[PDB]
Amino acid sequence: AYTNSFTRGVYYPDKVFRSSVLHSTQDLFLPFF
Amino acid sequence: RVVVLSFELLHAPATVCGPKKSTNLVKNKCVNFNFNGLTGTGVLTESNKK
Ligand SMILES: *[C@@H]1O[C@H](CO)[C@@H](O)[C@H](O)[C@H]1NC(C)=O
Repeated sequence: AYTNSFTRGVYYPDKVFRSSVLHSTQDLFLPFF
Repeated sequence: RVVVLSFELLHAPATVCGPKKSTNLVKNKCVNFNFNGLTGTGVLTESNKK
């Protein structure tokens, strides 16, 4: 059996607090869907 | 005999700090601060961030 990863597999890339900002990172994440 | 000391520079709560003694903290004044080795100058105020 298989399923569709429904918006999963994203983790906090580091330990820095950020707010009200969009931050771009490249690392090993599970792709959406 | 060789020992290599690998340092993770700061990104998380620090636990291994040098013999430099801490000082008291003064708020709402322009100060030259050093927090866990990260240095800079500015005024420290209370905040409501989490
Ligand atoms: C898993 O992926 C394949 C190819 O993308 C697809 O044909 C299959 O139906 C998927 N599994 C399910 C349960 O949909």
